[PDB]
Amino acid sequence: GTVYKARDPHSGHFVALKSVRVPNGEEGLPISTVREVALLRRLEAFEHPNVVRLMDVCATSEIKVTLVFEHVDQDLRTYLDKAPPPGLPAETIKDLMRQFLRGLDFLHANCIVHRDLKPENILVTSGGTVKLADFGLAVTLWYRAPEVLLQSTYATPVDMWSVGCIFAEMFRRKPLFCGNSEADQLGKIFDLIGLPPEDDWPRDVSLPRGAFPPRGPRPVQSVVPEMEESGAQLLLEMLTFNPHKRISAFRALQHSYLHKDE
Amino acid sequence: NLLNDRVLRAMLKAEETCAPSVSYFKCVQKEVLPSMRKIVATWMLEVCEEQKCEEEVFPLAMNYLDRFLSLEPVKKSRLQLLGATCMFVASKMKETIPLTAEKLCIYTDNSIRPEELLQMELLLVNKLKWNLAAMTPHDFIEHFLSKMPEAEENKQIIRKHAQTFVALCATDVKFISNPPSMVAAGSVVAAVQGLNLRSPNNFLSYYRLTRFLSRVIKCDPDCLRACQEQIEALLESSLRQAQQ
Amino acid sequence: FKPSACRNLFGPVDHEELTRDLEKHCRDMEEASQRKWNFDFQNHKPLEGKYEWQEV
Repeated sequence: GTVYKARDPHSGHFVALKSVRVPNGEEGLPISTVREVALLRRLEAFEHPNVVRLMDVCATSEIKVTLVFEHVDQDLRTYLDKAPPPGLPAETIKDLMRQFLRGLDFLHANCIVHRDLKPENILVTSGGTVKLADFGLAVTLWYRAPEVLLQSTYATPVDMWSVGCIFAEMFRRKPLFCGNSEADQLGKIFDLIGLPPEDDWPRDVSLPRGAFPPRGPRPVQSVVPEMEESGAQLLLEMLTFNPHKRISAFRALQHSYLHKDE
Repeated sequence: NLLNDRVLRAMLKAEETCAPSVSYFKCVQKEVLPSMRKIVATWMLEVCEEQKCEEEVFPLAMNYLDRFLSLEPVKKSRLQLLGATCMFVASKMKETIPLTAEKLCIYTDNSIRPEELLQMELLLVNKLKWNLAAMTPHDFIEHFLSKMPEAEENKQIIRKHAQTFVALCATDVKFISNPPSMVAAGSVVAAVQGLNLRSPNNFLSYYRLTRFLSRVIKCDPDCLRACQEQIEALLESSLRQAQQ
Repeated sequence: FKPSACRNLFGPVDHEELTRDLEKHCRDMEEASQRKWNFDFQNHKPLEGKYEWQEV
């Protein structure tokens, strides 16, 4: 189970080879193994350009399942740290957001929730094309949605919150909220978006609202003033507490801020 | 959004992945004959009916069977093994507690052995390159019914009759070349005509229903009607052959 | 004992032969895949070929 990596000189095809062993001594292949791998196989029927493509799946007769994945070297963190000293230009940030959202909207549309999006999981080709990876095969809390920090239910809106955090990080180039535990990271969020009201709080949950002091929402230009007015509004619709009011990926791709102007 | 129906678009694209060949009986299979597929299909359906399997287990298993028979020639004596394995995997893909290898072998009258089923599972899955999340007619029926303005009482009956029709198609050679969208569409419109038990009383008329489904799955109305007519014809055959 | 669905469809099976075929069909793939990626997956570690394999 050592991860391997190879490039093909005749076409530049870059591969990675993940291998996972499964038990399977009674009822053959496990249910999860056969479901999770098949879900990955369904995705590549569409060959989406913003998600890493799976190549083959080799099984071995005490069962080893080896997945040959598309491999790119740079992740978003490396891309961000290599930016021009002033930072990424606006049109580049918009282009990265668009592809990011396209890929995420593809996964959500196929009932896949990333649930752990961080700049280390977002990968960028040398040609400036982002591909999402690490999903549907089975820490830092800086990017987890507040409904996850509260051990409540997840759904696909968890990924849109993560997008909000990464959206602002491309401007700040230091992360948005960096907390030490679940309770405190929740606090740093409320110091920006304000402590949510009463009935906007989830019910069956791990921390009551009384665990947090009254706090009003400070402006968003407080945090990312490198960003135009419309981009500020779009960020808030991602950094919206209630997951049912939070913007979707598809709706974000239609926001005026990401509309390519030619 | 709901007007564009981007999900319906993805489904028609995804259902081109796991499609078997129309003519593997001439081109791939030497010993297997189209009459032998109706035999094992009938057996597989009876097994899924006794074990009260989920709706899609049997049509999905038949999908796996056809795709494998499109790839490797299979001996007559091993056809039942192939079918028991397809139920095995399909059960895993759609059932909470799948069929056990022990029960499937018993259902072959103890002709096959569990270890052989398990080894046939790896041959099956690898020959299909792990492409097991095939679009089912069920997936399309559920999507169609979500656009039909009909009482939930009515939808439950349309759903049950449609599901029955889907099973009968999965035993007929003629329907191997039909994508799940087409089999689901035909099943639905055939179901809304109600087995002729009484006149239809639908809030969405049969005319609008067929033209809607025909526009949606990208076929001419006369083509979906012929599919409906094949299914109802297949129903007449099913009933005549049951009484002997 | 047996429900009506319990039924051998098409005669007896040569079990000793079937297991010989089942691995032959299966290792025809394990080698064909090993040939596609020059990476023996059973022994899991590279070969030499079109794909120049590296490590972590």
